[PDB]
Order: sequence, then C-alpha cells, then structure tokens
Amino acid sequence: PAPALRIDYPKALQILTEGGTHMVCTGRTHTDRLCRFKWLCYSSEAEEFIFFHGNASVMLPSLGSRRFQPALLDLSTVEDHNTQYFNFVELPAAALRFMPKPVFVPDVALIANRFNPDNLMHVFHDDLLPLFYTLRQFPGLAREARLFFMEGWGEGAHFDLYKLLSPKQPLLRAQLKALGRLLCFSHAFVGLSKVTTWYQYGFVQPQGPKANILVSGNEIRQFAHFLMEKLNVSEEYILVFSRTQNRLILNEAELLLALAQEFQMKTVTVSLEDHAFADVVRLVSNASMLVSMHGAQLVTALFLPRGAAVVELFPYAVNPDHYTPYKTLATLPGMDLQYIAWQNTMPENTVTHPERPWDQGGIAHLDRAEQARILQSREVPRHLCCRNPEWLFRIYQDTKVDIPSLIQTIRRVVKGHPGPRKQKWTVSLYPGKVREARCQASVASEARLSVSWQIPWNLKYLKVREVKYEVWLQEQGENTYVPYMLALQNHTFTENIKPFTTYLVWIRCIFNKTLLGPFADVLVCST
Amino acid sequence: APALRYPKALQILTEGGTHMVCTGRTHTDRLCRFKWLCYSSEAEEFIFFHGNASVMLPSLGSRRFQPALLDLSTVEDHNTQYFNFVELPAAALRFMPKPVFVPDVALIANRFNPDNLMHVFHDDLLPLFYTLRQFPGLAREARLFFMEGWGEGAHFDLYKLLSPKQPLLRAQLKALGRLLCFSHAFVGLSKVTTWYQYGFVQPQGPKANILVSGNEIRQFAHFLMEKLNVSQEEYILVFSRTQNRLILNEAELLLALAQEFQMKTVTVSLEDHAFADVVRLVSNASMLVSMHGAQLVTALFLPRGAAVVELFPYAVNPDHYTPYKTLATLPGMDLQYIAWQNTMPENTVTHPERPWDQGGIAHLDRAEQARILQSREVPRHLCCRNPEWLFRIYQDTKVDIPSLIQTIRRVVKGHPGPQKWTVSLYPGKVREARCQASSEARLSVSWQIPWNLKYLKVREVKYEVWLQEQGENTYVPYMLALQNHTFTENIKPFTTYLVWIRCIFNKTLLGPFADVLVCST
Ligand SMILES: O=c1ccn([C@@H]2O[C@H](COP(=O)(O)OP(=O)(O)O)[C@@H](O)[C@H]2O)c(=O)[nH]1
Ligand SMILES: O=c1ccn([C@@H]2O[C@H](COP(=O)(O)OP(=O)(O)O)[C@@H](O)[C@H]2O)c(=O)[nH]1
Ligand SMILES: *[C@@H]1O[C@H](CO)[C@@H](O)[C@H](O)[C@H]1NC(C)=O
Ligand SMILES: *[C@@H]1O[C@H](CO)[C@@H](O)[C@H](O)[C@H]1NC(C)=O
Ligand SMILES: *[C@@H]1O[C@H](CO)[C@@H](O)[C@H](O)[C@H]1NC(C)=O
Ligand SMILES: *[C@@H]1O[C@H](CO)[C@@H](O)[C@H](O)[C@H]1NC(C)=O
Ligand SMILES: *[C@@H]1O[C@H](CO)[C@@H](O)[C@H](O)[C@H]1NC(C)=O
Ligand SMILES: *[C@@H]1O[C@H](CO)[C@@H](O)[C@H](O)[C@H]1NC(C)=O
Ligand SMILES: *[C@@H]1O[C@H](CO)[C@@H](O)[C@H](O)[C@H]1NC(C)=O
Ligand SMILES: *[C@H]1O[C@H](CO)[C@@H](O)[C@H](O)[C@@H]1O
Repeated sequence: PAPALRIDYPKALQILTEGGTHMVCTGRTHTDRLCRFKWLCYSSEAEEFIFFHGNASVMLPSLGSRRFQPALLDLSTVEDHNTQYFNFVELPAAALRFMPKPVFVPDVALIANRFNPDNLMHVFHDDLLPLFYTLRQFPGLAREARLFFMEGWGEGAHFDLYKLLSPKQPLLRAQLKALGRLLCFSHAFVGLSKVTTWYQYGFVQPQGPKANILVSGNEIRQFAHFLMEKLNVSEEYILVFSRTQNRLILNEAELLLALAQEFQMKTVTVSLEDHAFADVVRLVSNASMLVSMHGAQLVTALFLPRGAAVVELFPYAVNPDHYTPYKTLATLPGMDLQYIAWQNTMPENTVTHPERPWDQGGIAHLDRAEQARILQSREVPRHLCCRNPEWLFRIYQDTKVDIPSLIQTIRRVVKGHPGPRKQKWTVSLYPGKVREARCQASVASEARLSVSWQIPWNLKYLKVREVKYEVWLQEQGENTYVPYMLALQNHTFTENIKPFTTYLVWIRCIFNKTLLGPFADVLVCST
Repeated sequence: APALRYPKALQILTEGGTHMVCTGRTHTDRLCRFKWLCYSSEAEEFIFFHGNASVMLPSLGSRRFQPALLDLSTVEDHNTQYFNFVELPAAALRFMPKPVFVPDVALIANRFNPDNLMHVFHDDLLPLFYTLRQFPGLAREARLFFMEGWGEGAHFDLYKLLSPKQPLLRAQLKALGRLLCFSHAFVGLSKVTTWYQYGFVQPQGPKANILVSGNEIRQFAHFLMEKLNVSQEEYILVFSRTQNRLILNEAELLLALAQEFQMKTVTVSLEDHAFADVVRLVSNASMLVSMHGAQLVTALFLPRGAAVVELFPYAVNPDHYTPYKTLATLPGMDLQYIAWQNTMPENTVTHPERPWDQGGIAHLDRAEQARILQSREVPRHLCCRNPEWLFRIYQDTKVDIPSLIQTIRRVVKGHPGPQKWTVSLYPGKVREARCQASSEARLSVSWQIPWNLKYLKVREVKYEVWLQEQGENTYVPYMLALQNHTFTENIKPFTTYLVWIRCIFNKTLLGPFADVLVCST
C-alpha cells in the first residue's frame, strides 16, 4: 500500500507563480531534440502550451526567433513533418492574475504525437518502439510516466497496445478540456527519439529505408520480449497472415495446402480481424515461416523467432524493391530472419477495382485519358506521399497467387526445412585498437621496414574465427597509401620499400572480414 | 556506498550485460545513459558487455569508430577527447577479476583545461550544471568522474560545488580495482551553454550559433553564489594579475578612474583573495576593468547593467580575441562592453627571455625573432602555441589614461552600473486568419491577435504579410499596423494567392507564421 500523494496546491501555485517554467533540452536541431520541462502549462481553450517567465526560469536552448524556424522539436517520429511540430507561447508568470486558477498534473508526463493510430505498422514503427526507448532514456519515466497524445486523433483501432507501454492510463488532447481551462505539468518530457526508426514514407523522396539506420534486431527483440510479457504470451508450422477486407489472396485455400505439402509442415491462417492481438502474437512468435501480402499486418514479423522466414507477396505492377518496410525490418542486423519477396507478374491473375473510392484505390473519378494510362502501365512509377492514384489502384488489387512460381521463389532461399535450425546465434562485436605498435629499420642490407604490435585488449578474452590486421603504408609527404592484409602481429616489408625514407603506418584489426576495428595512433618509421 | 566489492549485481551483469540509450544524431551532440557499463583500470578502456538483456542505441556498427561514440569534453570533435568502449560477451567475465561496483549514479566527462579559469567555467562548470539537470535525480545524487587524465588543477574546489559527492579522477580509479563496473552512469556533456571556440580549425572566435542567453548564465551564477555563501557604496573593480600581463601604472589607473566617475575603486586578484570573496566583490561592481585574461570570465557574476572594460596589450587586436566580449554582449546578459588597445610602443614591455610558456622568443631562430619583433599586429592563427601571439599577450602594459577614459566615455555616458529589466518574449501565431476575394482583382485579409497578446502590454505590435502567388517561389512583403488589409496592387483575377502572416513585437521579436492562407481570386 503506497501513499496516493496529491499536489500541495499552495506550494505548487507559489513555485509556478514566482519561479515560472523550466526547460532543458538535448540536441542542436529540432529533428533530434528531447525536452524536460518543469511547470509547463497548457490552456485547453487555446490548445497552446505556455511558458511562464518567472524568477527561476530557464530556456535551453534559447533560440530567439529561431524557435519558429520551424519549431522547437518534432512531436512525432516522422522527420520535419510540418504538421507534427511542438512549440509554446510565452507569458510572464505575473499574467496568471488574468487567468483561472490552474489545475496541476501531479504525474510525470511524456508528451508526444501519434502519426497514424489506425495503421498497425505506423503504430509500431512511429509510436510504440520510439515510446518504449524514449521512456528508458530518462530515469523513472518507464515506471511512472503518463502518456499525453496531442496529435488530435481518437483512441484508434490499437489503443490497447498504447496502454501496454505505460502503467497509467494515457490521455488524449480532447480529454484535457474536461480537466480544466489551464493545466500545468509539474514535470513533463516532450518528444520522441527517432533512434528505432528504419523507414521513411516518401515525403521528400520516394519511400524507402532510412539513410542511416541506428537500430538493430537485438533492440527490436528486447521490445518484443517486453510486449509479449505484457500480453501474457509465453508441431512446427507455417503461418499465413490473411486479410479479409481488401488486398486479398484469392486462392488462399489452395495456397495453404500447397505450402503444407511442399514443406511437409502444418499450415495455419491468422488475421487481425478474427483473432485477439495476444493470440496473433502467440501464433507469430512460434511460426517457422510467415507468408503474407504486403501490408501493415506484416509488422508483426518482429515477433518471429530468430531463424524464421518472411515471405512477402506483392500485387501486380508493384515492384518489391520499391516498397521495403518489412524487407528492411526482416534484414536488419541481428533480426536473423530470412526474407523472400514474390511479385505477381501475370495480368490474368490480378483483380482490379477501379470503381472504389479514391482512398480504396479507385480511379473512376479521374478523366478517361488518365484511367487508360494507369490501366496500360505494368509497374507503379516512383512517386511521393501520399495519395498517388496509380499506387493506390495497384496496391488494393486482389491476387491469385501462382503456386509453382511462389514455391520456386521461396526455394531459392529456403533450400530445406524452414525456421530455426537450433543455431548458435553468436554475438557480433568489433575489435579494439592494436596496442604498443613499434617499428624498426634494418638490423649493407636492403631497405627494410619492420612493424610489430600487440593484439587488441578485448581479443585477450575473445574466441574469433578469423583475425586479420590491415596495414596502410603511406610514404612521407604523399597522399596515397598501400594496403596490406596480414595474419601475424610482426611483419618486415621489403618490396618497394625505399632506403632513407619515412613511412606512416596505420594498423587496424578485422574480425571475420567484415567487422573493422578502429585504427591506432599513427606510427612514423624511417628506413 | 561509493564502492562495493552484491551477488545480485554480479548476476544482473553476467546474465543481462550492458544497457545503453543515447540522444543526438551525431557524436558531437550525443549524451548516453548506461546501465552496467564497466571500465578496465589496467587497459584504461570502457567495456560494453553483451548479455541477454543488452541494448545499444544507437547501434552504429563500424561507424562507432568514425570517429567515436561521443565527445567527452565540450570542445567539438577534439580528437583526444573522444569516448568509446570495447565489446565483450558478458560470459567473458569468467576470465576477468571480480568487478568492483560503483553503486552511485555517475556522470562521466572530460575537463578540457582545469588550470585555466575561463576553460573551467566555459568548458566544464556551466555544461556540468545543466547536463546534470537534463536527467531526473542527477543534480542531487551524481558522482562526477573526470577521465581526461589531469590532476586536480588550481580550481578543483569549484567542481566540488556542483555535487554533494566527492569527484574521482581517472588516476584514482586504479586503486579502486582492476575492473570497475557502474550500475548507472551518464556519459557526455551538453554543448548548449558554450559560446566560444578556441581556434582549432578556423581562428578563435564566437560560436556560429549560440544557444544560451544571459538569463541561463545568471541562474547558474546564482546557484554558485549560494554555494559560496555570497549573500545579496557603489564601486569600480579593477581585476589585476600579479604574475604576468601586468598593468604597469595600476595605482594611477585607480586614481584616474575614481576621479573620472566620482566612484570608489578597489582591486581584486585570484592570488590575494579567496574565490568566494572574488565573487562577492564582482557581484556588486558597477564596472569591471581588467586586462584580457581568464579572470575576466568572472564577469558573469556582474550585476545587470554593469560595464566590462577589457584592456589589450600592444599588437593585440581586440576584434580577434572576443571570449569576454561575446559573454558580455550575449542577449539577456545586460552588460556594457568596452575594448581598449594599447597602440603606443613606448608603453609596452616585452619579455623575450622568458620560457615559451610565458611568451619568450629566445628559443626561436634569429630570423623568426626578428619577424616577431618587427610585426605590429599578431596575425590570425590557429591553436595552440603560436609564438607571436604568446609573445604579445604576455607583455606588460602602461595604460594611457586619457585615451582609456575617452574610450570608456563613448559607451558609458554618465554613471556606470544599474534600471528595470523586462524579459523579451515572442508573439504567438495570429488566429482565425480569414480572407475574401473579389472587374479589377481585390483581396481582403483579416486576423485576430495572437492568444498570448491578450495578456500582454507591448509598446509596438506590427504584422508582416508575405503575398505569394501559387506557382511562384517568391513573395511580396508588407508591414502592417492593423489586423486587416485589402490588397489591390498587382492582384490578378483567376489566380491563387498564398498569404503568410506573422506578428512582430518591438520591431525585432518576430513571431511564428500562422498556417498558410489560400485565397483564390
Ligand atoms: O483487410 C484488411 C485491411 C486492412 N486491415 C488493417 O487496417 C489498417 C489499415 O489498412 P491499410 O490498407 O490502410 O494499411 P496498409 O495495410 O496498406 O499499411 C492496418 O492496420 C491493416 O492491417 C485489416 O485488418 N484487414
Ligand atoms: O598573474 C596571473 C596570471 C595568471 N593567473 C591565472 O592562471 C591561469 C592561467 O593563466 P593563463 O595566462 O594561462 O590564462 P589566460 O589568462 O591567458 O586565459 C588563469 O586562471 C589565470 O587567471 C593568475 O591568477 N595570475
Ligand atoms: C526567486 O524567488 C525566490 C522566492 O522569493 C527566492 O528565494 C530566490 O532567491 C529568487 N531568485 C532566484 C534566482 O531563484
Ligand atoms: C513454438 O512452439 C514451442 C513452444 O510453444 C517451441 O518448442 C517451438 O520451438 C516454438 N517455435 C519456434 C519456431 O521456435
Ligand atoms: C618480432 O618480435 C618483437 C615484437 O613483439 C620484436 O622485438 C622483434 O624485433 C620482431 N622481429 C623482427 C623485427 O625481426
Ligand atoms: C534473460 O535471462 C533471464 C535470466 O536467465 C531471464 O529471466 C530472461 O527471460 C532472459 N531474457 C530476456 C530477454 O531478458
Ligand atoms: C558556507 O556555509 C555552509 C555551512 O552552513 C557550507 O555550505 C559551506 O561550508 C560554506 N562555504 C563557504 C565557502 O564558506
Ligand atoms: C550590492 O550591489 C548593489 C548594486 O549597486 C549596491 O547597493 C551595493 O554595491 C551592494 N549592496 C549590498 C552589499 O547590500
Ligand atoms: C481592422 O483592425 C482594426 C484593429 O487593428 C480594427 O479596429 C478594425 O475594426 C478592423 N476592421 C475590420 C473590417 O475588421
Ligand atoms: C497514408 O500514407 C502512408 C504512407 O504512404 C500509408 O502507409 C498509409 O497506409 C496511408 O495510405
């Protein structure tokens, strides 16, 4: 039994009225900024956060007019999206005399914007994963924070997933007008980290993977482990993730039997509509292979066990290489998932729906000349977000899957039985710097350059399959080097080494060809 | 407990491994929160242990060495102040000594130059103060770990005021144990409070985009004053040096200042006064006069409205060396700044026989010595030990009184020192921006005042309007006093115009643009 401590109202009102708002934020740009506020206020009538200047006020960063070029920070994880900015208006703390008495929020708050709470992929990629690790950026937040979703949408189809990310009930912006005309957070954090994102949806360039992905499969799976425990989720089979409303697999029944016979495994169907989400996660987490049309439901592939296979199907005229949010997820370093893409290339096996509304892929609202152009094109061109008619027209086709071509496409990657072979998922880490690098000239001989060094310190405690040392030889005063790949820690160079010459020697250790370590301090050596 | 050599801790470490979550896009603005980060005192390497609960955000791959994970000092991208770790599986602890655990939460950072007062305040104290306040619980509980490798330095007592717990230096970790393991540690310092760069790539000068204002400097100074028991008759304060860079006619300077401003004058120095007494003297000075030097960083303790008079030796252009000019003229600092330069060779004293440390030139080739002696202004240069710069900056100076008084009087007319201080805030967006269309084309626009202006009294309120024709990448600007306008000049029918509106307080406080107003004629 813990005390249900409320706010000490006279004390809080005095600290607010005399001291004012306090703000300390990270990062130097608005696209990578997280803010810690004390005594930040919000008027539910104006729908504006308020910074009150008092005698203890702090504003870091202090941007001046730059606070509106474009704003203070991104409230959502979609970078620089001009409808998801956060900012406040300023008033002197004395101006509280002209306002109703404030209502204080005792809970520590995390304020953020959900991008599209109706799409499972946006929920996981833009909100759930960023929230999970943003909370763990600051001590105490993970156990105490109440989420405040200010984007303006309702609960959405997946609100129960948002409730798993916090012990307290999250609040929407529309609910704040009932709490009071002037609300003041005693302790609030604002913003979401972009560190877990891997996709951009096509606002400035055609959609695709983020340029520099900073998340690995291990961090994805730690998040999945948490959600599975929250959902109370603790005969090998193939799982077909079905859709019931649009973008259908028209011969799903034939597909289930064909996969069952080809791989000699039980096949099972799952869908968002007919299964509770905890049951969906339960089925995915033990599946050896996940087969599904391109769509939001494939984001659940992050729950797949290591070693499982993802088979993504694409409708006619949809190039798999151009739409890769689930390919990128499946092939992240550390995810350890096989990825297979299959595209319908037979026009007799596709079903178009030109009469539907525009948001469902219809084209009847366009002029007859443009409809014929869309109908005659056999691949969606590269485009920008969000309502490209040809993209929607083709992505909401129904598909008859050519069974033998799908089987052969899978077999080029899954040569035998699918799923984990109970493999040893070794950790992949990098060497340290080589230590104590020394060098010597000849001991009337040729020109000789002999170099030696000690192994990296962490290699003292490592068992590694292949250890090599890349050595760069740069002659004094020249801008070019000669590379060497060596296995030993002691080498004497002779070929093309000149007498009475000084060389710059750079050394770095490499594990298994691809894991490059850092270079040590440069070694200067004369022959 | 400061140290501990708990089976729960060893098992959490051996099973789960290290946990890392960091902010920032690049290594130059990254702060990291670590759990179970470890350090080998023998190898002087931090260690990330890969366990079954390990997290590495960001996961940089090989890019973790281009050039490192983060900056350990607030000097940007300095190739000797990098932080990084080496990796091992958590099971490798079988072949390592029994770890000694640091139970207190830690903040790990590098001091750039703990022997220079300016470097102490600018690079370390201010960044430490606000980095601790970036994360809950740090300001009251953190133990500071300085890893740059220096000793205490002359100002180590100032670092102790930022923390109730005893700080530890890297050389002191060796005695703690061969393998040290932090249960909770933060790494890095924010650069948000910095305002100067010391000339590593381009010549030294102000930071390109300064993100700190005088209000944040003064909140930090207020905290330090209470830690020094400095509580809260007008006088002018001359901040003298006793070893080098002397004012040769100091006694006559004190008399001439006291007569010119009809005000008491008093001296102070770092050598002859306890630092708490130095702060007490500066905090009520109406004017601070001193040679260019580290002691002028104490100007951040001056009361609002006081004047800073910085004197420069012969051949030292004040415009090239502006760390204290930048500090004094920061927005919100409310300090007047005056620079005076000695331009008479008969009033300067050189010391060519001193070590390189103190500006001697006797260790150089005779041809280089002749160049330095014959040059009348120190050229622009990069860090760190330029001989001509050190030779002139350690000159002694006889201050020409009539020229200095005239220089001060161009900035300080009348009495120096403190006035009422309004904080300058910005307008909100204009609200409910509507428009009407019209022949000859006509376009009417109107809007409501920003919400915060409902509660403000402002001397001058104007509205800037950008008129952009849809399909053109340019605009026509207008400055209005009313909340409405009707455009007729160069307005066309069958055209779509985009209207951008922002409000401006007192000419210079530009507010944000509202959402674009699309009006078609
Ligand atoms: O037959 C369907 C079609 C869609 N959805 C879900 O409804 C949301 C919106 O679907 P949409 O097609 O707009 O998103 P997409 O799948 O193209 O990302 C997503 O969470 C889908 O998984 C569903 O459950 N069944
Ligand atoms: O006569 C002197 C000369 C220097 N210093 C202090 O000693 C440190 C190192 O001086 P240096 O000249 O290297 O720094 P500078 O003043 O040029 O920044 C600084 O904290 C100075 O304030 C001092 O107290 N008295
Ligand atoms: C602000 O006001 C409080 C209450 O009077 C006072 O204790 C404090 O010294 C003032 N100044 C600052 C910088 O907090
Ligand atoms: C799922 O089934 C059982 C546990 O329910 C487990 O033995 C099996 O390995 C799991 N599937 C995979 C692919 O690991
Ligand atoms: C190889 O061994 C050591 C390096 O550890 C070095 O002293 C020795 O001279 C090397 N051999 C040569 C340079 O022939
Ligand atoms: C890690 O190991 C602990 C103890 O062995 C166990 O409780 C936990 O489930 C494992 N997995 C994760 C993801 O922590
Ligand atoms: C100020 O006095 C208090 C004792 O109550 C203490 O914080 C500290 O030792 C003193 N500081 C100085 C500089 O005298
Ligand atoms: C502090 O400074 C004020 C401002 O000029 C002045 O009254 C005097 O120098 C000091 N007052 C004290 C110590 O009470
Ligand atoms: C235009 O704005 C002024 C104040 O700026 C106001 O007095 C006037 O009534 C407004 N006119 C219209 C037509 O709204
Ligand atoms: C809006 O646009 C996004 C990005 O293309 C889609 O993922 C979403 O389904 C909706 O079409």
